[PDB]
Amino acid sequence: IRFGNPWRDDYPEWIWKSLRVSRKDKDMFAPFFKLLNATKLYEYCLKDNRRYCMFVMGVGLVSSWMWSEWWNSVWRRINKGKLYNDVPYVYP
Amino acid sequence: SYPYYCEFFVKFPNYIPPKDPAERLVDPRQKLEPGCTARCSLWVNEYDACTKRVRARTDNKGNCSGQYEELHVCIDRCVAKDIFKYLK
Amino acid sequence: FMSLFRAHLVFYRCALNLNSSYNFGFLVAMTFVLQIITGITLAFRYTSEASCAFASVQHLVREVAAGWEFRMLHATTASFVFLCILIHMTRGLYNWSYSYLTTAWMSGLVLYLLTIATAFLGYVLPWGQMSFWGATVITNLLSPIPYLVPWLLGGYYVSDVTLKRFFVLHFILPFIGCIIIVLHIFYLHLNGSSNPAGIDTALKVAFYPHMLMTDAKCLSYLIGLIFLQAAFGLMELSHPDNSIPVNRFVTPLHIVPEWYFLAYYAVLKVIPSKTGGLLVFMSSLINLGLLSEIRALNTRMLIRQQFMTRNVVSGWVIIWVYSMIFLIIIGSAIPQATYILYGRLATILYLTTGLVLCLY
Amino acid sequence: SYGNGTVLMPIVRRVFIGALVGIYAYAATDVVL
Amino acid sequence: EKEPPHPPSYPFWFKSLFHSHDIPSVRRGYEVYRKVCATCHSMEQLHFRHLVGEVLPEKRVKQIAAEYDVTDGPNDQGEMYTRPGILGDAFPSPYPNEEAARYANGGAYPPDLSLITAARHFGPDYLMALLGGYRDPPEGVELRPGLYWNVWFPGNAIAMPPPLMDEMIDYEDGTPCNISQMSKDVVNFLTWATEPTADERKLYGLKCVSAIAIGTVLMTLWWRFYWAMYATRRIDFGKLKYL
Amino acid sequence: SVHSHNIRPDKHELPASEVPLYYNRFDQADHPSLWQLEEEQQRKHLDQEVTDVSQLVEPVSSPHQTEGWFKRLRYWHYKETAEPTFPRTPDLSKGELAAGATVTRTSVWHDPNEPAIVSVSRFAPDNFRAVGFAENVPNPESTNSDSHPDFREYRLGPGSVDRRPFVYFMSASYFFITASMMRSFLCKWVHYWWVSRDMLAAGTT
Amino acid sequence: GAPKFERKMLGSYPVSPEFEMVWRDRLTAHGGYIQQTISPYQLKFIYPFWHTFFARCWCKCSAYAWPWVWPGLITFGLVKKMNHDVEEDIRDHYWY
Ligand SMILES: CCCCCCCCCCCCCCCCCC(=O)OC[C@H](COP(=O)([O-])OCC(O)COP(=O)([O-])OC[C@@H](COC(=O)CCCCCCCCCCCCCCCCC)OC(=O)CCCCCCCCCCCCCCCCC)OC(=O)CCCCCCCCCCCCCCCCC
Ligand SMILES: CCCCCCCCCCCCCCCCCC(=O)OC[C@H](COP(=O)([O-])OCC(O)COP(=O)([O-])OC[C@@H](COC(=O)CCCCCCCCCCCCCCCCC)OC(=O)CCCCCCCCCCCCCCCCC)OC(=O)CCCCCCCCCCCCCCCCC
Ligand SMILES: CCCCCCCCCCCCCCCCCC(=O)OC[C@H](COP(=O)([O-])OCC(O)COP(=O)([O-])OC[C@@H](COC(=O)CCCCCCCCCCCCCCCCC)OC(=O)CCCCCCCCCCCCCCCCC)OC(=O)CCCCCCCCCCCCCCCCC
Ligand SMILES: CCCCCCCCCCCCCCCCCC(=O)OC[C@H](COP(=O)([O-])OCC(O)COP(=O)([O-])OC[C@@H](COC(=O)CCCCCCCCCCCCCCCCC)OC(=O)CCCCCCCCCCCCCCCCC)OC(=O)CCCCCCCCCCCCCCCCC
Ligand SMILES: CCCCCCCCCCCCCCCCCC(=O)OC[C@H](COP(=O)([O-])OCC[N+](C)(C)C)OC(=O)CCCCCCCCCCCCCCCCC
Ligand code: HEC
Ligand code: HEM
Ligand code: HEM
Ligand SMILES: COc1cc2[nH]c(C)c(-c3ccc(Oc4ccc(OC(F)(F)F)cc4)cc3)c(=O)c2cc1Cl
Ligand SMILES: [Mg+2]
Repeated sequence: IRFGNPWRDDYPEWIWKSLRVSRKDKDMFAPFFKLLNATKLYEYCLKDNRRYCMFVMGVGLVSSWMWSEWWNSVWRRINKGKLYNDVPYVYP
Repeated sequence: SYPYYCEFFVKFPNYIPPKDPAERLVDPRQKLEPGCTARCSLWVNEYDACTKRVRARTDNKGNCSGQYEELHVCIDRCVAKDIFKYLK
Repeated sequence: FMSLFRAHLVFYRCALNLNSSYNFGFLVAMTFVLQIITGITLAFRYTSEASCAFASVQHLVREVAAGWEFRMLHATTASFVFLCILIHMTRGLYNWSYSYLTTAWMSGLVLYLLTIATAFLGYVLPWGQMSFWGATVITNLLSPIPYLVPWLLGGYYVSDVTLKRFFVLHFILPFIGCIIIVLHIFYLHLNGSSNPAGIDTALKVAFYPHMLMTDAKCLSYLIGLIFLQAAFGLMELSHPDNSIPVNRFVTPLHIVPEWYFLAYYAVLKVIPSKTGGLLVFMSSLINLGLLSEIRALNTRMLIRQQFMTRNVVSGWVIIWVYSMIFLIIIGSAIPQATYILYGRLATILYLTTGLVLCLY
Repeated sequence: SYGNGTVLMPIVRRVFIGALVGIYAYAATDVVL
Repeated sequence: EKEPPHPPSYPFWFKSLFHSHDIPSVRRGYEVYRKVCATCHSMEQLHFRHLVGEVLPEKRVKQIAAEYDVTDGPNDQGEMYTRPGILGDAFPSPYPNEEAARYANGGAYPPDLSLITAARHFGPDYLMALLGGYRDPPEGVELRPGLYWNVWFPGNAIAMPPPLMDEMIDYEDGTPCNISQMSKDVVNFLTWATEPTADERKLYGLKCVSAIAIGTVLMTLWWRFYWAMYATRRIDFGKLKYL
Repeated sequence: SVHSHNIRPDKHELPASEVPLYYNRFDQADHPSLWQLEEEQQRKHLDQEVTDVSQLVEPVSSPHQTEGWFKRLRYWHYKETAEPTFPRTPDLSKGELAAGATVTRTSVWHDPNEPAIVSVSRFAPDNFRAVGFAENVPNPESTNSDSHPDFREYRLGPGSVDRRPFVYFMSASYFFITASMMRSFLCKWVHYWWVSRDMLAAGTT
Repeated sequence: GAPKFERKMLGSYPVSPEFEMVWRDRLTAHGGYIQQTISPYQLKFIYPFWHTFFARCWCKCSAYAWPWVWPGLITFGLVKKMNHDVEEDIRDHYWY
């Protein structure tokens, strides 16, 4: 046993092979970077720090609101029939 | 400092309707206790055997609280597995 | 002060092989900040009057907007203060950091004692059963010292006057701690930090941006785990009896302090003598302080690398860690002769490991 | 040694050692001897 | 002594991260408190206004409050008087002081139930088991009057008589009543009453923990962005090897 | 510096001139320029090809050395024990080292057939080298191993897409999330400052 | 900081206050070196982490096995033996 043993420890041969693999000049996600660059978001909103900060505050204001609304809908669906507004009280 | 502590991997059961609404006027624990009493029989016998050893002693000492507690704890844990299936 | 800011947080050079074991000093500092912010906010609506203290905390939770958030964040973050400190101290004992960072080690020990005292003061304030009876006991272990008890309370018993003064001390001590953090950093940057391999090296890079982004990543995990526990209650960090009003004539069935005090509370419980148990307390602190002078205790020249990697004899700090865990279990158990026997077994390991760290 | 101003830590070292020798000697005489 | 037994885990709806309280069952448990438990137990921290819009509608809460006689004053002549209750009043207490409570219960004090599920180990599971744990004593244990045997109460000897029995009240929604049903319902009510802010707390946590997690991923990418320039760096001594 | 040395006498850690700990066999050159010839005529172990841990060279140092109660580490080299007035004379015939106090306070350097000024010129520390020096001590050519990857494997070259838009959308997203977190914490602090639910009701009559 | 014989500077321009800590740790590059670094905007920065995952994980886990795991298993076993003797001791004193 080589694992954990100071008298024998060494990488097996299948780990030395993984270190020799090569993917030079390959990029499977390139079609994603092309789409982003074609929107010109960098030229109009991120290259200038004044505009970059406008983008931060504005997008954060709208995103935070949509995030809360969505989570409230999930909450109401999971808990259908258990919340107060779902079971009208009947008087005697 | 919390009303309860949340748990993972809880099985929330489905309600089992009865045949006659008047059936659930009695505690549905009675239907589940016999089956749960047979599965804890290993403790039913240790309790009955400890009573004989105490009934025979001359002095007025000895009890069976230990075996009695283990027996009824086993049964309550068996009932909890399914009791909520019959409760609204 | 901006030249000091850029000299120590921007252009400061650090070894390339740093990792997350060197990020927990920043996390402790951030926990102090969070406690100061939430603490001051709680103080705006807390009442030190014993007859109304317990009620002021409940009314705060039940009636005030967002009152539950500041109360539960303050309680949870306190537990993370002690977990970070424990990991912070253990790194030092694994790498023999006190070999050349001597005054950094000593200053740290003072900060640890200050944090212990602060937490103890804060736990009495909500004024429940565990508040009262835990203070009564822990303040009696100090009885061997003459007249060190009746004055801190200002009465014949943990009365309503003790509560007023524990509030002021609890308010003040954290800011004193912030002063000593400045000394701590002074003594560190005097020598420079070590690294996991224990070697001198010229392969260093600037703090910003490489090392600053590791601290930021760890901060995210801390904030997320605090809020997870605070808002959902996954672990049981507080005792239920403190949700009961004080009763001076009825002792609870099981008295146990917070988890970060349990281990040493167990050590003191398995030693029958009351005077011998307090001497054991001093000897342990004295041992930790003496490590600042480890270079001088033997004429052989020491090395920082301790060779725990792939070593079947382990290391003394690891053996201590498991003895501490073992005692936390004993401390949380009902007294029983069998528990007491094993508790004494572990106490010997708990103490002997400290002493042999001074040998090499 | 000559050339530095670390002058308190050598005093702390001798006080701590002495304190330890006295604690473990007062316990043995109470339990063993 | 010995360690008491751990109670079993019952599948209460609220135990999940994503779940709320079961309000139909909270309503029925409030009838059980009002008609059975309130005769011996106080809930001094609860007020009628706490129920409005969360358990019952406003007009119904007024009718319940007005059925009680509450002390108020002093009047212009410096005297005390009584009047019907209003939304601002607290749940009525059965005894004026603790000494009067013990005198009526053989020296035992029924504790206040405002934080009861936070004040016992295992909380609601313990309360459910307690309420159905009364048994006859074992061989060799004889108890004096005023004490009863219970599986889950520490020491087994409790001074509370069995409070529940089959068929004793008529729910308003038509649910058939039995000992087990009443136990589940009264536990839900008392868990809500221990902290009515539980639903607000959990819904805010979901929004927060999810956001923080996403930001943690982004910061991980930004860290590895700078890690790679020094992890892939080459340093040669003497002469240049590769470009 | 703020660190003092610990050169003092010791009754348990004897002086190195009597117990060296390190393997006490050294060669001696008449002039240190000669070591350049040793470095080109001796073979190096790192130039041979080995494949298994079991074929690695065995050290000439012995594992049995430091002993004692609770002594975890068992091998050391150097110590600061003070040297006495009259130290032991090194035995050069056995390869023993002569340096420091063992040159100044002994007659180890006398040679009957040479002037004293010539003999003692050969006892500077650069004149001694431990056995095994040329065969073993590494002298690396790079920090990088040819068995490991470097930037040649990961570099984006011609034909690659620009990354700037992605890098700054990554950072901007972190910030609009962190800004929302801050805005929420401040709004909750302000609410806490405002009137409570029990007092808002008392005002309605 | 660095030793005195390393802190000695070759130039004469004054040390600016924002750089006080940099020059307190000056170190001479004995023998020299040649450095090559690529811009982070022109590197794959997540794939290298996973390309070397198996080798890094082997190195870390192998180092920790003996020193941490072997004492942990022993502590776990002692915890079980302790709990087995407590139960038997309760029945030898209270059960009939
Ligand atoms: C998809 C389906 C679902 C499944 C998926 C998962 C779903 C869940 C969600 C997703 C989860 C994963 C997400 C991705 C994660 C990505 C990040 C990641 O991998 O993180 C790891 C990563 C590791 O860091 P690294 O830089 O990669 O490597 C550092 C080296 O390891 C440092 O090593 P070094 O060599 O440089 O330094 C030497 C030494 C220096 O020392 C130190 O660094 C400090 C001490 C380290 C040891 C810590 C333990 C001691 C403290 C004990 C505390 C006791 C608590 C008391 C209470 C007890 C109650 C009972 O450190 C060590 O020795 C470290 C090795 C420790 C090994 C421990 C071995 C345990 C063996 C157990 C055996 C058990 C046997 C019995 C079994 C019985 C049953 C059969 O850490 C981080 O990035 C940290 C981020 C979080 C910051 C902390 C904030 C929270 C604070 C609370 C937690 C505290 C602990 C945190 C870890 C600390 C590590 C030092
Ligand atoms: C700045 C830039 C940024 C912008 C501006 C920032 C502006 C703010 C900055 C501040 C501005 C205002 C100025 C502030 C000045 C403050 C004073 C100052 O600087 O002095 C530094 C000064 C160092 O000056 P230096 O120029 O660096 O070097 C002096 C020499 O030339 C050369 O000496 P050396 O190098 O050879 O050795 C020096 C070494 C000398 O080391 C020692 O002598 C040891 C000192 C620590 C001993 C305690 C640690 C634990 C030891 C084990 C337990 C022992 C128990 C006792 C029994 C022992 C055996 C009989 O000192 C250290 O290691 C430094 C430690 C830091 C101490 C700071 C504490 C200040 C006073 C406040 C204390 C509050 C305590 C609260 C927590 C406790 C609450 C219950 O520190 C001292 O020498 C004072 C030591 C005071 C020790 C107090 C210890 C109290 C606790 C004792 C234990 C009690 C346990 C009871 C348990 C009971 C359980 C029921
Ligand atoms: C009527 C009943 C009476 C009962 C009382 C007891 C009566 C006993 C009478 C015995 C009479 C016959 C035997 C006489 C022997 C005399 C030996 C002597 O004086 O030395 C001569 C002679 C002295 O010459 P020297 O030149 O000084 O040589 C010294 C060596 O150089 C040394 O250095 P070295 O380099 O050669 O050795 C390496 C060194 C360094 O090695 C290392 O550092 C390696 C360490 C590796 C550790 C890796 C551990 C990894 C696994 C961890 C597992 C997890 C743990 C953590 C988790 C915990 C969770 C809770 O190794 C050690 O330091 C060994 C450590 C031994 C520790 C044993 C301590 C036992 C204490 C028992 C309790 C005592 C009371 C405590 C207080 C109670 C309250 C007041 O020594 C030798 O030749 C060697 C002999 C060594 C013998 C050791 C074992 C003796 C055992 C005796 C029997 C004990 C029975 C107790 C139970 C009884 C039940 C009824
Ligand atoms: C369990 C929890 C923990 C998380 C899950 C487990 C961890 C792994 C998850 C999978 C993520 C990695 C996927 C593979 C690698 C991708 C990158 C890459 O280079 O791949 C191609 C690369 C080869 O490609 P190449 O051609 O050489 O180079 C192409 C690139 O140019 C090479 O260029 P480059 O190297 O410079 O980098 C390219 C760059 C470019 O990547 C892109 O393609 C850009 C993508 C843009 C989006 C970025 C992700 C943002 C997601 C946020 C969440 C959604 C927000 C939206 C709203 C949601 C509303 C619900 O890559 C990225 O930036 C990576 C983005 C993904 C980050 C990971 C996100 C995971 C969490 C997602 C959900 C959020 C957390 C939950 C909270 C929310 C729900 C409650 O292959 C590899 O790297 C090897 C792949 C094998 C590694 C995967 C191993 C997976 C199994 C181990 C984990 C098992 C579970 C945990 C065990 C431990 C705990 C017990
Ligand atoms: C006055 C300060 C703001 C207060 C009011 C606003 C609310 C505060 C809550 C946060 C709001 C969001 C921040 C504003 C946006 C900033 C954008 C900007 O200009 O940045 C420039 C840039 C923007 O990113 P960039 O670098 O990609 O931009 C390059 C420039 N462009 C894109 C225009 C070509 O950011 C930086 O320079 C980053 C510096 C490193 C900081 C890393 C942050 C992590 C924090 C870790 C440490 C922990 C801190 C806690 C300390 C606690 C102490 C007690
Ligand atoms: C008077 C006839 C009572 C009625 C009606 C109810 N309770 Fe009570 N309770 C009473 C006493 C005298 C005691 C003290 C018991 C003792 O031995 O000290 C109690 C106690 C409780 C407790 C506390 C249990 C504990 O672990 O300490 C609870 C949780 C409790 N009672 C709940 C409860 C409920 C839900 C009731 C309505 C179904 C109820 N009680 C009625 C006296 C009386
Ligand atoms: C490291 C710093 C601090 C720590 C470790 C700490 C710890 C604690 C602890 C453990 C409690 C008891 C919580 C409970 O069980 O209810 C508490 C309560 C309290 N603390 Fe802090 N505290 C710190 C800082 C502060 C500061 C700086 C202040 C005010 C300036 C403060 C004000 C309060 C108040 C008012 C309470 C009572 C409210 C309550 O008990 O919930 N705290 N503190
Ligand atoms: C409020 C409490 C503390 C704070 C805020 C704090 C802060 C820090 C920080 C930021 C660092 C540098 C980064 C790091 O290494 O993590 C550090 C390093 C260090 N700390 Fe702490 N610390 C505290 C307590 C302690 C304690 C209790 C000890 C020891 C008993 C200690 C000893 C050390 C040492 C020795 C180092 C240097 C480690 C090395 O470079 O090898 N500190 N501290
Ligand atoms: C080898 O590695 C270590 C050794 C360590 N040794 C010791 C002695 C401690 C320590 C110090 C002070 C302390 O303060 C006390 C609080 C409360 C008390 O009393 C009571 F009852 F608990 F409240 C007693 C005491 C409690 C514990 C450590 O933290 C520690 C940590 C590591 Cl990593
Ligand atoms: Mg030394």
